[PDB]
Amino acid sequence: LYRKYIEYPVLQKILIGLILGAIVGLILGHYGYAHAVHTYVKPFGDLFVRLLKMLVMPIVFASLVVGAASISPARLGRVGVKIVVYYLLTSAFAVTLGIIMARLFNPGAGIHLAVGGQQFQPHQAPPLVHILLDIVPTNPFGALANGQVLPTIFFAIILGIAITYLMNSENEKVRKSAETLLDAINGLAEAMYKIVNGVMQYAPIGVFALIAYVMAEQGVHVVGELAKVTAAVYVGLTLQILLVYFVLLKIYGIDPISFIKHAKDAMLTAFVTRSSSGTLPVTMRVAKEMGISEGIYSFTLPLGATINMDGTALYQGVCTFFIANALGSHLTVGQQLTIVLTAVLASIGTAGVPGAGAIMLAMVLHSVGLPLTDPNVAAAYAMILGIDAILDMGRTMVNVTGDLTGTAIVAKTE
Repeated sequence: LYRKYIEYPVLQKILIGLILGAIVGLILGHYGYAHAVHTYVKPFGDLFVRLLKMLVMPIVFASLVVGAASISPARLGRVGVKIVVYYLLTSAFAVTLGIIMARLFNPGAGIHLAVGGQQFQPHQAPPLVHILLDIVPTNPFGALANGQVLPTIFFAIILGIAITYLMNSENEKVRKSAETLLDAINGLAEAMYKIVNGVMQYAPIGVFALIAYVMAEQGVHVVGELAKVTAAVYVGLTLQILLVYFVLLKIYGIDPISFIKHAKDAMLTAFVTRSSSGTLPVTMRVAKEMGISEGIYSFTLPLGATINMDGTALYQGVCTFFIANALGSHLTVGQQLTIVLTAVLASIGTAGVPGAGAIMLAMVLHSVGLPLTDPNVAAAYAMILGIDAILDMGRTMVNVTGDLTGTAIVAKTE
């Protein structure tokens, strides 16, 4: 009965769906019915993911415009600098943890692989100059038309600042025009939040299908060295959330366990969707219910979804460690690690692409000098691809958790 289903708490529904989907997907993958899953159960998950993508651009644009108009530029710049510093600190912690856990688990140590089979088109990290320029869109409508949250963020910020400057003008009609535009945008944002509530009510079905498909496809592949890689990555995410995020929340006076009861929706939606940008409407909704101001979270969360290096730090460290050992070259000489990190940071250019995990890894390996055309690199990269989605699940989870933690910290500071 529909009324009973809706009346049942969403959090309980989400957990039940996630667990049941995990179990069913694992069973079907073990018994070899993965194709049946990918054919009949997978589409339901994509519907939820597609709904979240649909809400991504409108909600981000409207909420950021409203928040920028609501707060002065001086506060917005301070918030941006603070959240950038927070992301740098958390990224340092995340790379430390990634190195530590990769060394602890020693994945792919001396396990030879067969050359041949699947071979991939190499990938190269976008040039830094191009990425910086793309922050300014040549066409704001085009940026809204096709993804590109980052230039949308810039246009939203400048439009909000212009609107708030206009509202302080001396021409009555100009004030009326600015107020009407801001009210229309605010109405759009609130409508997006209501649609987020509806999509969240639908989510239990979507989360179930997503996790079921992911499990059936790849959880059977989590065995041997790959199992070590997955364990290292997930232990890294847990240590991040427990040492960096929780300690930061406590040091800034935000209770973590109470913060989890709020971030649960964002964390699990990020987990299943495997895309921080895609799950943004839920994360922004969570920040709103947290009481965080519009001008702060509406800027930090969309920004973090593209520059949060916490998840990609652990993923890249652990995987690149696995690739090295798999090739047999235990040595990744010194500054080559710094090259990896710098190329990773430039990998924000692939934000929102479905293959976030593998693509970034391909770019990082190419930057190191291990292009995927190398047959030995091809086998290890294919191995990682065998569990890409499972790793990306947790990567997105930690990324969104860190985005919410930084947003909460900045909101408390301001």
